[PDB]
Amino acid sequence: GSHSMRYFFTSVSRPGRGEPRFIAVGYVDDTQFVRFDSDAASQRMEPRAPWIEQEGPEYWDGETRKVKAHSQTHRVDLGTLRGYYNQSEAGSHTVQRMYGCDVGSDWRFLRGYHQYAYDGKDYIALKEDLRSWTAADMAAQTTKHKWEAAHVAEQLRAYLEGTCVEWLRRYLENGKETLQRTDAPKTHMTHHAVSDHEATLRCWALSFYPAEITLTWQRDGEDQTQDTELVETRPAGDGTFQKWAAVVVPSGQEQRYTCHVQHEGLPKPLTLRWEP
Amino acid sequence: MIQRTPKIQVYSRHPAENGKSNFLNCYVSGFHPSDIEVDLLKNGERIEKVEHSDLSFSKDWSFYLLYYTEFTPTEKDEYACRVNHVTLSQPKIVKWDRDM
Amino acid sequence: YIWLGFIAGL
Repeated sequence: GSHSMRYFFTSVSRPGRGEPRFIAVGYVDDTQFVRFDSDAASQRMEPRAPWIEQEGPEYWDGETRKVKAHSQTHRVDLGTLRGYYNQSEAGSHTVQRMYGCDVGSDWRFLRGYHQYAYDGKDYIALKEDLRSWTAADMAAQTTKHKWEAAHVAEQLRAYLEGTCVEWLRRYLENGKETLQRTDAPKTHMTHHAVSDHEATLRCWALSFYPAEITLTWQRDGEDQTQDTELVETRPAGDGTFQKWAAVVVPSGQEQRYTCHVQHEGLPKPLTLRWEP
Repeated sequence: MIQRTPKIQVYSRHPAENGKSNFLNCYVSGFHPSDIEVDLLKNGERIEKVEHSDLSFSKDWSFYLLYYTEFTPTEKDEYACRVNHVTLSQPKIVKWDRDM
Repeated sequence: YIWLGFIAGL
């Protein structure tokens, strides 16, 4: 299938004393495999998946060094943004950065991305051609001018199209027993009275990987969104995910409704009906 | 400084069964900024040895976190997630319902 | 493998 490698960085400034709090996480598809927390004791990139533990000390020395460089960049960014926006040294502010690459079924480059946010809103993003920048406001336009002159986008495109993709293949091969397996949802249907006239049908999807999935309700073979509730896909905590979709129906009419489940791990969509 | 309030889901790792050991999850998401206090409650009381995931965020830049601990559902014990955040007038309590 | 090299200022 398709795969992606993505990195998420968050820096939260602390007024009053000291350095900002910085956290970094790295993902292949929906699996976290590395992390860094400036508040933890090791002060190293630490593993979070078994297939990355096998990498040697040269890797962990490089990753740690680069992630501390990232943290120092965000430290400076927070200082400069406070200046651009004329804000006081009293408030607490956030910078977030995310970048990565997707490969297709053939494992060749499909797409790369790199975006930045300040206080939770778009600041500057790399366009889909990896050649220019999207700037949300005038502060960010000044950054756009710094970066076009320093040719950051060019430097960034080499990584996304090249290095990012190479290591993604490497990770996919070593974690192949996990990263290259699909886990089909385990599905069932439960029933809960909500009065003397109504009943809830809840259609469950458990223990599936990856997290993309679609659950839809039908009545007499036609789509139904009225009186349906669909919760956000949630992590089970063991690496897999969960989801459910519910419909309120009139007691005695449960049989008219069917739940339909689509997932990469299923050769065909599943169909579920209530059974007494 | 836009402020976004957390959605909350409380649920078990495995289908629940009175007397069988399990994991209680409180998944909080869609919030901003990242500072937030999450507790797992048992009969209103604070469970001590609660762990949580490394902060991350979604395409709209809002944060999410999983908090979890080991627990055993029973006929008469009450479980909940208690969440407080700058955009919340009072600490919101969300009860564990084994059908959700 | 995170980006290697001089990550410029904003």
